Amino acid sequence: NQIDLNVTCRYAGVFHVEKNGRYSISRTEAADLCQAFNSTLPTMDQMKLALSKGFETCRYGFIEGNVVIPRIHPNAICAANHTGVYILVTSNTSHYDTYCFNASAPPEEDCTSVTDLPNSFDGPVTITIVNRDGTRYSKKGEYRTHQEDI
Ligand SMILES: Cn1ccnc1CCN1CCc2cccc(N)c2C1
Repeated sequence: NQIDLNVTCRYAGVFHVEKNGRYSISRTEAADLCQAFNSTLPTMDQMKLALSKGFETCRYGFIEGNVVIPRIHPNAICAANHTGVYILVTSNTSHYDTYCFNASAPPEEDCTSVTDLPNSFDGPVTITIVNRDGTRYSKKGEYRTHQEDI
């Protein structure tokens, strides 16, 4: 009963989280997941400022209202060579990664590890935060509030 959460650097408070390294988060689970990090789904404006500080990924994830990929450098296999906050327009499917925004993070690039999941609640799951440098933090808990997500 284990979940890996792979997390990025923060840029103006915004970071990317993937569950188990595969697209597998619903829109309801995304809000709950960010809440566990004392964070919210980013607005478009928050994501655009993050972009401007150096944030980019090659993964679709939820923000408030849309599913996006932030892109700085054109890559043909990431958002069809687009730059900017690329908005997913047409998809059949409902499960992506998520972005999260933490107001209490540093204003620009913060590439320190994440060492806590501060607002997780009591539960049976071993949740492991996995940083890109491999640093891990585990705790037993739960973050999902919606039954359809478990
Ligand atoms: C190529 N691929 C497939 C699924 N995700 C990716 C790229 C994103 N990576 C995937 C692996 C990983 C491991 C630990 C921390 C972070 N942030 C990441 C982010």
